[PDB]
Amino acid sequence: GSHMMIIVCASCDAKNRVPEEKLTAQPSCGQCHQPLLPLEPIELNEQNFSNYITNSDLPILIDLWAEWCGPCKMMAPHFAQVAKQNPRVIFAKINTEESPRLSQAFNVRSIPTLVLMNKTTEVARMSGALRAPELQQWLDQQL
Ligand SMILES: [Zn+2]
Ligand SMILES: [Zn+2]
Repeated sequence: GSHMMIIVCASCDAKNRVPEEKLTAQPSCGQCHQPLLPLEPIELNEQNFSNYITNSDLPILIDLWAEWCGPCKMMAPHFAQVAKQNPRVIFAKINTEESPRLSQAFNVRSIPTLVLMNKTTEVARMSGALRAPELQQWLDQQL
């Protein structure tokens, strides 16, 4: 076998079977041709979340945020920078106002809250803004 890894497309929901050795090449979805591994934060919402989290093989670090949240805006560039540094981790964002049932299901209090998921299980979480080096260190400690 080709060490197939299930990479979900957040845009059309397709469960792409991607050879492990091809992940570094950042391929596009076989159905809709959107990027599968942009090394940028992807948008999850109530209409793509369950399919994405349930079927993904790679860990997913989720930033629960809102547009009016100052600490979220402080964190956003650091979250995007760390996303570029971890090609085998999906970085995702959930807007708590757009997706209130997801925010409630994650038991969010203050934002930003980051939740690390792996194969449907919550591995770890943290809250509050962090700079990129500290965020990378936290991620490495959990994985
Ligand atoms: Zn392998
Ligand atoms: Zn697609």
